[PDB]
Amino acid sequence: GQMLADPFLNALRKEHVPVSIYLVNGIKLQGQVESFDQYVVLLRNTSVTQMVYKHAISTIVPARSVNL
Amino acid sequence: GQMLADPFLNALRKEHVPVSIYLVNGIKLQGQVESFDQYVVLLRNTSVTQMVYKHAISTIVPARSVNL
Amino acid sequence: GQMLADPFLNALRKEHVPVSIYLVNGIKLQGQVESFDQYVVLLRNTSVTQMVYKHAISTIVPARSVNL
Amino acid sequence: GQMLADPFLNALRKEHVPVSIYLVNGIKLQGQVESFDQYVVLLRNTSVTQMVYKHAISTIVPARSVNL
Amino acid sequence: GQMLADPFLNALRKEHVPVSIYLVNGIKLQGQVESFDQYVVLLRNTSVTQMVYKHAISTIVPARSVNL
Amino acid sequence: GQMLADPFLNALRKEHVPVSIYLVNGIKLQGQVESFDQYVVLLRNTSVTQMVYKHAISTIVPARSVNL
Repeated sequence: GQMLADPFLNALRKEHVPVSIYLVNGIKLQGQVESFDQYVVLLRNTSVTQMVYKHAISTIVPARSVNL
Repeated sequence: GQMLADPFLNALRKEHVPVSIYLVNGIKLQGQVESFDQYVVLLRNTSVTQMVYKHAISTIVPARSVNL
Repeated sequence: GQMLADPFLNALRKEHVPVSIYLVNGIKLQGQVESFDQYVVLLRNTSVTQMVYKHAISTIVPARSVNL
Repeated sequence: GQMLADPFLNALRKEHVPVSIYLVNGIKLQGQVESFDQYVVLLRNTSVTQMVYKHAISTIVPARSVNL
Repeated sequence: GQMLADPFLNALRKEHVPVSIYLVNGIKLQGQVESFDQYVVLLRNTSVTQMVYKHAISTIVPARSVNL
Repeated sequence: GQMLADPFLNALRKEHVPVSIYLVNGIKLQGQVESFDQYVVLLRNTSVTQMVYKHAISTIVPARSVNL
């Protein structure tokens, strides 16, 4: 397929679906997808919005499926 | 050879073959290949469809060979 | 979205917000974002300014959110 | 040198030389090189043909040298 | 910012400042920056000059800050 | 600097200098640099010539410095 990663993150962002982001070092982050660009995902939890590099993400697991 | 990765994922997707996706952090994911694009594989199990970055995949092991 | 990583690092740099930079090897660095370019972030603490490769950064966690 | 990786994998493929493929997570795969493209190696053992991403391969060790 | 990584390594090289280079596998190298190019840093210690791939470097920590 | 990685590997290859190649998974390989291309280094020891992906190499340590 073509051009699927952005619709997936946009659906999560617009529907406010909580996610778990598993990083290549074994860190698991949880929060809301606030925004993203070519390189990063901005992930907000109750404390702060942090900047996650896509190159370090292995998988993004939503709390429920988003229908693209 | 040339242009083999997409036929392999497409065969898995169309034939509904279960896979194991081994990630660079040692996580093993199991499910169905729902879709893919240049950067990601959408992997569905009984809970959710998650977005897996190809850069984090080491190997994809089908439950049976697909014949391309 | 588009062109978000540079506004985020610039806000941190200009507002002097302390950060934690988590690296893919499990090192956590703390300090101030002094500068950055296409490839690196220069991170200053009380000892020195060190050069961090973006490819090795998983997430940058500010002490407080920056509003872009 | 120039253009050596494809002759090496092609020699292994055509001569049916068993290989060990060491991945960046510490997995060692064994089998035959069935095919490859810009991004992947298809590796067959007695069970299945699996798709290995080149980005995850550290070294490919043949059972004997191939003479290119 | 723009074009900062080369001035940083050049300052270290010209001023003979000792560095610690932390690699993604957890190796820490120490020595002098002898030279660098698009892909590598040549790092000299009392034994030898070794070739370090930038893709494997997480952070370069000078013994003192260099002023660019 | 510019265009240093190839002169370094070529000097090792032509002078038959033994090397240690440290990989991102912690494997250390030893042998002779037989050849290289844009993506790989062919490393020969007494058993076989193996194909090492540059993306997986952290540092190459010669038994003695090569003078470029």
